[PDB]
Amino acid sequence: SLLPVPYTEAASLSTGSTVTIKGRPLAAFLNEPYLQVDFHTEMKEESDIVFHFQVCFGRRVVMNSREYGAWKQQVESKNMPFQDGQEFELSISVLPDKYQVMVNGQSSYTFDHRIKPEAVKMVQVWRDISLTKFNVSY
Amino acid sequence: SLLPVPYTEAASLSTGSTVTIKGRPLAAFLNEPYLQVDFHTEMKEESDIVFHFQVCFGRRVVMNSREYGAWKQQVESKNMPFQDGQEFELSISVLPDKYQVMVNGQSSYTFDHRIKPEAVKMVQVWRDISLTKFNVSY
Repeated sequence: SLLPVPYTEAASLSTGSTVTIKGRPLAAFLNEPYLQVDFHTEMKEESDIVFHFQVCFGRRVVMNSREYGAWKQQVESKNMPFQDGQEFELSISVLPDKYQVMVNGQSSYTFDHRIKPEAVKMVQVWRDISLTKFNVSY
Repeated sequence: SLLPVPYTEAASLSTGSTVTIKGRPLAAFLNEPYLQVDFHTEMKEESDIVFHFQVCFGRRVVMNSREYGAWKQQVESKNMPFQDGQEFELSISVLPDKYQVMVNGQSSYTFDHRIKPEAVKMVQVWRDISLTKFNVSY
């Protein structure tokens, strides 16, 4: 649909920032489409990742950071508020100590800061979704 | 210290969830500082409270719910594992039938569910403490 995917936007984040995404999986959950949101330290896609958020729709969510090119300690959640076949609204809020991920208005995942959010210069949203909205507060 | 107080975080809870808090009273126990933790049904602070936990340090703990704006049956405990002048670690675990409150690793209070924990959308931690950690499992 509307926005290009992979979607890449320059961004600056601090406590009180919110990243809001509206989109739809490109396949039924039976086919395990993915969604990924990465907060990068530079505009280059190979740059380090302060917060990596990867949904396997209907299955699991994994979160991590990529530091000096290496994946760090993976965290996994089986919480799956996303609904098969439906548009979703995803909000990622920068709190003092963590990111909070809201899905369709419900707190669903958190991830403690491993690197200050001020290190972020770019956000990438990609994999098996269409995207109609991407917004960062300033 | 670290986190803002009053502290408000969106939250979702179910059986197996744990809310962990680390903090310190702002006054000696002789001055009866308070600590309060409220599990709310909405983000608004005037919303109903599924679980209200109020410590008068050195004195007593009261627990209650607030339903349709009205306080219900208050429960009181004189158990006081909190130590004068010291940092505390408070864990609130959602069990099938009740909340279990651990203080510094010891089971200290329980409160039977009056409303399903799935009704919770927000947690507020406030009154006479400083806060260095707040975490919800997902």
